[PDB]
Amino acid sequence: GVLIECDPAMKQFLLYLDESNALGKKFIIQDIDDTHVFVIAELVNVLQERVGEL
Amino acid sequence: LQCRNLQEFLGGLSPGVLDRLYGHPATCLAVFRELPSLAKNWVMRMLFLEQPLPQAAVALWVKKEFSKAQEESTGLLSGLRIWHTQLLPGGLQGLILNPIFRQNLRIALLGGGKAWSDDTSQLGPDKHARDVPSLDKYAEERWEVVLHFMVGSPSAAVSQDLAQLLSQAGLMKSTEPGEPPCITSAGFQFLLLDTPAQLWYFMLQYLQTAQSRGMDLVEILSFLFQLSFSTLGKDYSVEGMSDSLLNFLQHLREFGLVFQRKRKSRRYYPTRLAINLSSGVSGAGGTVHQPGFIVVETNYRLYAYTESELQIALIALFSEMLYRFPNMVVAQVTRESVQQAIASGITAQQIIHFLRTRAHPVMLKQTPVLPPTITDQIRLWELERDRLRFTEGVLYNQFLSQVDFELLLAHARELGVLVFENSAKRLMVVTPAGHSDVKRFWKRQKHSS
Amino acid sequence: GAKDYRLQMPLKDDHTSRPLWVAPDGHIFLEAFSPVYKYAQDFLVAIAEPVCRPTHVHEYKLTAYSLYAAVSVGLQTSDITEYLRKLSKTGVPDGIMQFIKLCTVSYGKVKLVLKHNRYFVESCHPDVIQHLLQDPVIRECRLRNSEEETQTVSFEVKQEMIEELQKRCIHLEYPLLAEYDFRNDSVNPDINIDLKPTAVLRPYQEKSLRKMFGNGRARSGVIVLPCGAGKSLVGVTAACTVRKRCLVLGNSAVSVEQWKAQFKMWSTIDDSQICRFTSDAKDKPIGCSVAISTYSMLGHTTKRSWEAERVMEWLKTQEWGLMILDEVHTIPAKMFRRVLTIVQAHCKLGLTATLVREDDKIVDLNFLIGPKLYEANWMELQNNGYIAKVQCAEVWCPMSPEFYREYVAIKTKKRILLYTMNPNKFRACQFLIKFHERRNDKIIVFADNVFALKEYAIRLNKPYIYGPTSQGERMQILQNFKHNPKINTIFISKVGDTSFDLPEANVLIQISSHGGSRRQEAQRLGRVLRAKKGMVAEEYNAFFYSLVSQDTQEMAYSTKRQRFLVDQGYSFKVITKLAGMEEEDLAFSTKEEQQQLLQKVLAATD
Amino acid sequence: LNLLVIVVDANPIWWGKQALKESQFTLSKCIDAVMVLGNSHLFMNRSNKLAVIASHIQESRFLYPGSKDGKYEL
Repeated sequence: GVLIECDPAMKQFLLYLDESNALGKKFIIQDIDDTHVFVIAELVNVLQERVGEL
Repeated sequence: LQCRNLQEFLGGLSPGVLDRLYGHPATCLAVFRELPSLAKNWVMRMLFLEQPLPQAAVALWVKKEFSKAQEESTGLLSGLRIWHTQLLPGGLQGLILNPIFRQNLRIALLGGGKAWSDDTSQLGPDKHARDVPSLDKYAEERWEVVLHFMVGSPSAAVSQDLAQLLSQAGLMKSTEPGEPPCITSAGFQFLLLDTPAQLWYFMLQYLQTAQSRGMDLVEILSFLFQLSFSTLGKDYSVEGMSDSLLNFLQHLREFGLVFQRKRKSRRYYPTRLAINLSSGVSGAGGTVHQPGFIVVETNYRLYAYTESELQIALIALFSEMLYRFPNMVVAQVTRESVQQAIASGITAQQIIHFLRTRAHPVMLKQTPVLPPTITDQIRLWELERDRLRFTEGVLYNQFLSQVDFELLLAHARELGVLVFENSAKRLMVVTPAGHSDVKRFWKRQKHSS
Repeated sequence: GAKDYRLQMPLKDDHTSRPLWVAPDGHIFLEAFSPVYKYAQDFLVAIAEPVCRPTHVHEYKLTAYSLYAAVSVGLQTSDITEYLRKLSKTGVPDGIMQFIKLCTVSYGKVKLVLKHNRYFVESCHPDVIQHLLQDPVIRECRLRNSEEETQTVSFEVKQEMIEELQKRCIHLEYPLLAEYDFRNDSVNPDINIDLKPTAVLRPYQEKSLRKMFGNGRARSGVIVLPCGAGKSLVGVTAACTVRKRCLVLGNSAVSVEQWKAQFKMWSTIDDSQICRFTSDAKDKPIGCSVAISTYSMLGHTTKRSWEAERVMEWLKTQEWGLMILDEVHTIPAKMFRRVLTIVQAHCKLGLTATLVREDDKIVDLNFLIGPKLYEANWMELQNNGYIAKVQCAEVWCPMSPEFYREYVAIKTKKRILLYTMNPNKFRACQFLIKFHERRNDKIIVFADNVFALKEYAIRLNKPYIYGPTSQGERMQILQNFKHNPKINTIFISKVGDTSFDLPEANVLIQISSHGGSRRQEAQRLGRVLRAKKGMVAEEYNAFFYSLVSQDTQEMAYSTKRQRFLVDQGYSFKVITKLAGMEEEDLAFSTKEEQQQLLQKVLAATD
Repeated sequence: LNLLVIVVDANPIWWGKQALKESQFTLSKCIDAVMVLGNSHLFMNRSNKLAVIASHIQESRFLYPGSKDGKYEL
């Protein structure tokens, strides 16, 4: 997978997109801890526009 | 950019080569004055001597409190092939200066068998003698032409050996066959650097590829260190130089570090860029080259008191610009301007040191640069992409027994294919690059049972 | 991407000893480090409307309106253009001198004259009044059905088109300059009022009254001067100096007691010519002229007759009309029209410390209320003993993940009540109180909502005040922080008012920065944050923090506050990490207590 | 920046008795050790300064105040 280090209060931000996006089967494939998540490789550049909204 | 300080390149030089570089007294004085004061006084102590002194006397010449600051001088003499170690006929490891180095220092202090480098047959006030502020002007013109060439102006007077050098050092990448010279991110980081740091980075990446044109590192570095220990006023001659030295000196004329008069002439003028060639820092409040000119106020507001298209382009790199008056430019450091400098790649210690370098003299006693709000904020921006970071991998599950999973964690950690571990759920991420080695180990462990 | 003004603006050889830089879209830059800064400051205060006042180089702007007021004071074209030539490092362009001509050549295209309480319109030459009577709208609301003045053509104007006449003469580009004849209004007789020498006076206040009265005649206009810092003193002094009479109206209830305290010791009007139409009094309106009303909050129709009917009758007779307006950045489009309708005033008075009024770009109520008469130097006001040494420092707290998940789902106003309260901010809000509890300083947490600040004080056992309370209850609680020296906290709300006094103490905070009090907060920073002592020492002591959530779309207002704080001379900085909040005996330490708050906030009615 | 000021006691009577002694050590090696110390002091750093005075019996005359030898011309 793709290791992504983030904030514990921000981990659930990417989880809401998993239950909303209907592109693939599941966005988040594995959750290590509150500061480490995994992902199919393709939405870091898209999140840079979403972060402005966030 | 690491500062060699006549040490990093000199360290690890070939054994045959080390003896050779000290074969002129200029190099022996030039390596002598670089030394720390302990090693300085020890070489000048042991110079007039033919016996390998034991290690006990060298350790026993120093007062007790200073042993922490002592072994650096001894180790620096030893690694730089001055002190080669000999043996007193018992077990006392004798120490003796390299007789090439020692003989040529004694030639540098006393009478000698060679006849030095400086030369003049008899040419008085020279035909078109050049003036010292005009040498300053020539330095500014030529090196700003190279900097405009990197920026990409219509002033592209580079004579295409220098452009090939800029492409070879990793600065201006040529891509898409048809002469469209770009700038690499190393070129942007090269632009925001100090002028002696820029020229010394030129000389380091120029001699990094010195295996190309029949060049040798030794004679070129001796000529560089011969340039930067020269005087603007007194004039030099060329007789006593090889033809590859002539090619390097006219390529150096293209750099602008040396003002010739003619290509077939017998005279060079070492320019003000060539003297301040030194592996170091031009300052944190002011530069010997040019006085600072950027007033950075708390309004995130840059007041540049300098008319120059180059430095206007640099302030366009790490800021955004609003007013332009014939004496002054008014710019604002926006978050989005630095994040565009970040898009190329720019850490905002470059920005704060840039504004501290060009601090206007109405800022004398007006320190207000102690707290930078943007630097803490910039980590949070960088965090927007750090918040999602790319990689690849495989996960092993159905781990079972607890003490068996701890042994597998050391297999991927030693090979360097481990990313994240979890001892509470028995999960380990392994990169696909070493997947064929971890699985085999797991199979072996299973076989062992 | 940049304007080149190199060729329109001619270079000249005085790049060292001139303070201006005059860009042909009007914008004038000013060196505040040359020794001619006082004089160029004076010039551009009189002639330009300011844009930025930072530490080193200020930015002004020539508008048509500030040029019109510069003429109306009495500056000629030759003076303005001569000193723009004699103060600018770069020569004056063509568009600016063309537009200066088109605003300064004629002092008044249309002259409005008030005499015997008749609003005449006069001119020395009849052509403009001819063309003024040819306009269809001038035909519509002109007033029909009714020495020693050579070469003058005049016509009377009705009582209730004065606003419409001034606005139409703006739209026709034949504007009006207020003119009042004191001798003609002989009906209203002067009364003896004595100023007190012992009562203190201020240099800026003198400059303001010298801009108003000036050459003879009193003049309508807007004075923009500090509140909580002698704003009341300027108004009381002005009324006494003319000896003319007038009714003063404040929307806020406390204001009645604030303005009365300034003149209570200094004159004998309190027991001779006093009157109060508000707060249920009606003391001798029958002869006290000079009255204190509250804008258009009163009047009504049938409901209140007799006593409040006379609320607006005895003031228009014995008050010549020195109309007084206070805090008009909070008085939006609709109330200023009813002020000039119920009473006739020779001059218009503006007592507001803010810059822009009512925070509305599309509509400006500034000209029907008059020009900005003067702007005081906040650096001299703060470094003297007129306002507290406000030390601004924003505190950005991270957003809780348990409350951020529900923020996205609803675009209502419940998400605001949810976004506003964060356990990460509550721990910081309690830390700031504990940081000032040991320093027993006057600290009050401000929340912009109905009862958001009510729960913030009951959970930790502290008093609190807000809007819908009681007049008798807040009368004693307000004295429990300044009049009575008892150290205590309390949570208040917007209350649509400012409380200011003589007590020396300071300290205040902000939770929400997106609500309805996200406009008066600007002026609330100056009225609340006062000095510790009378003529305070140069050193600082007062603190001012702000709690702003992260990743909650709140920076839209947190950015606009930076433009106002740099003009007040206050020190502004950003502190995103308190560094010491975790190592402190606070609440919500575990994650179990923060989860129980989610079941209560969502349960709350929306 | 340093300043060594050597003072050599050039007593002609004493060094005359030393040179009639027919020893190894005469005035020539004295003044040569003086000059090697002086060139060493100028040699240790660029900024160093040198001045060499010779006290005679009746006068304090200073001694101190291309590269054929191969030493620095200065």
